[PDB]
Amino acid sequence: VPPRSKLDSILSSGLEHNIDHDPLEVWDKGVFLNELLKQGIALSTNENGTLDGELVADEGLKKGSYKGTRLALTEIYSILEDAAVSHFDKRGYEPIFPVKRELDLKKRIYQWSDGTDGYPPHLKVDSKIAQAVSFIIPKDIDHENTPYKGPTLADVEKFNKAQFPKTADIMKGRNIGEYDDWYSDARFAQQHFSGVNPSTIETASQDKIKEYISEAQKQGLDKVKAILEDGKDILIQDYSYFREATGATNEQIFQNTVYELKGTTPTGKTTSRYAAASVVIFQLHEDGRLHPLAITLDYKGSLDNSITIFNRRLSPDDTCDIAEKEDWPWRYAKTVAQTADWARHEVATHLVDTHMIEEAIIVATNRIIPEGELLYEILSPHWFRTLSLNAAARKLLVPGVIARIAGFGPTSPSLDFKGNNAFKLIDWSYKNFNFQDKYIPNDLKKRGFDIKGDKSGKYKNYPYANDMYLLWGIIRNFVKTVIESQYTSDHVVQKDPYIGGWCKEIQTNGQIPTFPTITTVEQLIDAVTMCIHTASPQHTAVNYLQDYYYSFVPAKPPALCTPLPQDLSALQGYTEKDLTAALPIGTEDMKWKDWLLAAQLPELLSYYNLITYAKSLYNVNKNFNCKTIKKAAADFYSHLKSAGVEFENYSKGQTAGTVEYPVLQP
Amino acid sequence: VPPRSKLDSILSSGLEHNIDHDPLEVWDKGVFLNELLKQGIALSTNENGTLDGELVADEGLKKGSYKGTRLALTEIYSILEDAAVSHFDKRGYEPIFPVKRELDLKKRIYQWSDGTDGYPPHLKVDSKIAQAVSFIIPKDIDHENTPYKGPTLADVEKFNKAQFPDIMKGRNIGEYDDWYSDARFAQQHFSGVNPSTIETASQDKIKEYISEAQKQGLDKVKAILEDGKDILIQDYSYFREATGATNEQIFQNTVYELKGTTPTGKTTSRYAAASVVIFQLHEDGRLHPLAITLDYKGSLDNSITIFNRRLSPDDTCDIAEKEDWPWRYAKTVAQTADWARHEVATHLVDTHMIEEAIIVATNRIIPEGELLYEILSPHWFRTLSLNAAARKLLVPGVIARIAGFGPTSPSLDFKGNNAFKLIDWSYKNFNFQDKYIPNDLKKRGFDIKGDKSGKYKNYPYANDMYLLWGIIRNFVKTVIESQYTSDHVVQKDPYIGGWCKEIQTNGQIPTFPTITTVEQLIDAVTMCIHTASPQHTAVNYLQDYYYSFVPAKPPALCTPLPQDLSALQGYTEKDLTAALPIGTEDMKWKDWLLAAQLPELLSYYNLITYAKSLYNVNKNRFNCKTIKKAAADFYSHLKSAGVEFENYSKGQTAGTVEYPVLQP
Ligand SMILES: [Fe+2]
Ligand SMILES: [Fe+2]
Repeated sequence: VPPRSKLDSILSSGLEHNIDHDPLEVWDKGVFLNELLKQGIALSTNENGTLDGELVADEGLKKGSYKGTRLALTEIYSILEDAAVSHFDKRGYEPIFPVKRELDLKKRIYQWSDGTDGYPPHLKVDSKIAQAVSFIIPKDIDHENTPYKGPTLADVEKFNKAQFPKTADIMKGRNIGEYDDWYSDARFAQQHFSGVNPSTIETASQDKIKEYISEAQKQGLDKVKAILEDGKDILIQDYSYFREATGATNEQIFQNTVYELKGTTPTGKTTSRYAAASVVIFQLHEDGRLHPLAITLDYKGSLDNSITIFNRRLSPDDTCDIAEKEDWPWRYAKTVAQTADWARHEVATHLVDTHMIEEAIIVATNRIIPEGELLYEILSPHWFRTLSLNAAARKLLVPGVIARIAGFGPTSPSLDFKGNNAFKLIDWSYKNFNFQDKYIPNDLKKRGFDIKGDKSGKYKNYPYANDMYLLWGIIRNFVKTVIESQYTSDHVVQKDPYIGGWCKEIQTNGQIPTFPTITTVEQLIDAVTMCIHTASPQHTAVNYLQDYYYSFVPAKPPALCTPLPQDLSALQGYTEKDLTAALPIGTEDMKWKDWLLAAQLPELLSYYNLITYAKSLYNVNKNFNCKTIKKAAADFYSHLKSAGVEFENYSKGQTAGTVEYPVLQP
Repeated sequence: VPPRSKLDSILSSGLEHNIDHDPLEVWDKGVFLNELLKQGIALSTNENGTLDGELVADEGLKKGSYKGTRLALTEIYSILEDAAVSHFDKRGYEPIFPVKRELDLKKRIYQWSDGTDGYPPHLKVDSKIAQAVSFIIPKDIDHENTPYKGPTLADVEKFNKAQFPDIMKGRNIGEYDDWYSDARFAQQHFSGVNPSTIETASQDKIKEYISEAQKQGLDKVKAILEDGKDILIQDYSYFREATGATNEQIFQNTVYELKGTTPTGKTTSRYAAASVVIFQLHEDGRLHPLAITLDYKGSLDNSITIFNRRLSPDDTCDIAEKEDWPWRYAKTVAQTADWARHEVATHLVDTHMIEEAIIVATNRIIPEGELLYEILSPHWFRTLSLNAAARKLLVPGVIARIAGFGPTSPSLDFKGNNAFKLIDWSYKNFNFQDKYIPNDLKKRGFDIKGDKSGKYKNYPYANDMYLLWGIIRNFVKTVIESQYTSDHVVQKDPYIGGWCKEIQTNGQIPTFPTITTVEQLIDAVTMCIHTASPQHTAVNYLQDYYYSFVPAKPPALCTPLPQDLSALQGYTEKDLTAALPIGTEDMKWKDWLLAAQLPELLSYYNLITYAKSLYNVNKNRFNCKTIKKAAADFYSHLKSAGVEFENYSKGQTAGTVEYPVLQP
């Protein structure tokens, strides 16, 4: 059977393989650049070939697929980050090829933004893009075989499960929908210990516990009152600050009216979205199961002014005639407290507390500390291509996406970047960051977690805490060794020319007054440790599981699609139809779009580990004191790997069925 | 045991894990940017902060490790390609974010180089770097537990095998104990990195060899050649003509060692030959070598020629293949020949540089909208920026270095350097139409269409490409017709005439067709894809496997050719090992590093994904639906052909190494 035939019998015959059975996983960048040109999603230019400032196409795309558009955003956003990298190379903000530059020059390159943009103090950069990403998202899409179709929970649950691959990176493949009881008190609350935002829960202030005891009396629950009065390890996740941050009064309601645009000027058609300044009360039991006791939907100064609901179950083992799955008021209350934990996570805990706090310290360090010095050499490796990425996020993620799907507004789009709430929240979260308080060891004390001395194993279900305590120590231990090699006494630090003006540059221009004025060896070691902790394990801790928790929207949605129930009465009268009405499920209210973005957001952000750092730092110092450095590395390398085992134990050590925390694994 | 203890019991206790047991596989880019700065391998700048044109450090690195330096080159070269990409973005040669630009503008951006650089016609770009890569390569390295230490074949063979853990990717030809064997040497001309240049032997040569065979006194070999049943040839004799060297000269490269800039006076010498090989393809399909002319100087009267003791795959001799040191040497020489021809002509010119020209022509001539531009430009993603980093480094910094052409390394005069003269010659004697697969196979003398004898069973490149070429042409056919239904349309098409012209003139590819027919367009467009993907892949995918075990395919000799035939036959293992880059002396450690490094540099994007992608954009409300079909058939045709490829891999005679190269 010669090649002559072999070719013909393949051309002649009907297709043996159906292209539709094989789903498109990643783009031919060349094909996709043709399509962005074909569709006029490109920069327009004059005769002389200089930029207009407008795009080629006047209007966006008409029809598309969820599947297809999800991919098209992933890609356009990658291309945008490539652009950002190539730019910061040209502007020399982050040069690709190395270049020696004297401090005196780097002050003229690394210059602060002025707040014009509506963001905190970040590197200056020498809306128009946000247009292009809208143009990618069609007017309307084919709703058949999408993950939001429903129109009921069971329907989207069935779809969600179907998308998982056949027989930590395996975890990556799926989401929380894998668990049938994702909605459960147990799994809802464990998200506050081992989720994407496990660092903001704290012990409940007497002042609040009083408020709730007082509210519990009024609703008539002697059981709940007794528990709170006893007050055995009552915890809190308090989003009440949202109002204070946005400057909204107790009589206002968080809302975002989404104006639909035909190219530039709106159609007059609008969608509305609602977020609440929720509050949650938990109890941590002797066995270590964290359990929710109360949710204030939206907190407006007091619980007299607020809609508050208490759990029917007062214990992990407590049983009620109504099953968790059918308790629609509670399930709603929990869905609200997830829209709260979405904003706090995505805005404060990720974007500010790791990315923007960082960018400031980087600018300070680049302006103040010369490329030679020890500090610069142990820090700058952890800041590889951070500035260029942070930019693509300023010019897109917040305005184009976080501002869109979130229930803050007051309007989408908003020309006024100031006066927009999201930005006011970014601004507030930035100012009320506390550099020294988010040193792990302090963090755990302030919030009320005896991780040091507890042998009771009530913290068995809090692996973030147990992992970070351990890991923080190992990083501090590495930092300690290295810093001493030059800073043997508090004098050396005090006479060091750069450290004084460095601590200053940050506290002033960086607007991080909580950053220490370092004099001691201890103070330097902590600050340097924090910077790495922030640049790696923390970013990782609050970014690695982002898809898993957020991609199944009904488990953690970004904002509500129905105004809050007007009072408690209403709330208790809620049914499945009320809960589904609040979610972005079905065709109406342009809910298809929110689902796409809300689920897309992780993939945008999920786009460089410690072991490789150590290995690399060792393999250069094999030739301050470079040998002491080398040791630091080869111990650090070991300490991590040995701690890596201890991490996987805390993951197993959680009570029956409690999902893994595999996040800080080498 | 609380976390308090768990931390203590890790700090307190002796380290459970020794960092030295875990070798460094990949760099923290941040650490490595600090080290390149620390070591002054960086661009220097004045008070005013503009570039000098010199680097910070005056001198290079003192000591390093083969392992460590191999990695440090891999990385610095990656950083260099990133730089090139970011630059072509700034200069808008290849913009990262899309931008509509009118043809009239693209003529002002996409402009031809002038030959100053010593290279053929390529995009203009708005030594200094080659300095930085030298600075990475130390003065001398620790020779202990390196793959060149030896000091004998068995020694480096034992090391080579030890390093083995996409599975194929893990290892190299050393996996086979009889890598040196007639069988495996010759199969490299059918299923190696250069399987497209072997051809049927001209009567004029077969006469020459019959004549030489008579003189040496081998009635056996004479009878075989006179009978002349499927005699093939791999003829490198053109090297002299290309470099313009006379039959009285010897190819040599005197490598001057530098202390930063000005040389130390210390030199190494390297020698290449314009070899010729004669094979016979047997009924069963085993290709078998019969003769090697070490270096061909006008005739075999002037040249050292050697005939194989074995006149057949099954033929046996009292001396084993493994101990036949003259033959093994002769074969090692004919590999230095196939190294130059491969790395220079078959890869760098025939795929990368021919391409760059057509890209420039297409960008200058055809507007971004047009059908041609849309089906072509996807196959040229980030090609121009990469091609640049190669001009500014691979040739001068590496190919020119390890190759035995010179005449000097480094050479200020880019012209007058032989490598460049060979690039130049290979470029001019390319034939766009003749390297259409179907023609290629006919000219060279391969009835792949009609042969049912299965003598071509051991030539999977041929059988795979014939099949694949057809499937690509079939896809191209469908798409082109959707706009070009008749030869008229093509003839009146404004751009095609001036496009074919732009190439034949400015691109210096006169062999590129003046297209009038539908057939002519379809072939040209097919060739461009064939060249941009399966061909580049065919002659680049196995580069590590064949080249990384240097004694199997070394880039140049480290001993002058034996003076005459007498000498050659008097060769022993010690002569063969003397020619290779093994041991400490003659700075042979360095050649091994680069020669083995070269693949990994070029190793830095398949058809299925193309099809899938082209389908998933043309699924919406020329004709886009006909396009979409073309895609969803092409998608299938590939996958179905993908099976047929793996059959030809199995279909090779016992033990003949796989050809897995065109696998989706
Ligand atoms: Fe991030
Ligand atoms: Fe290549």
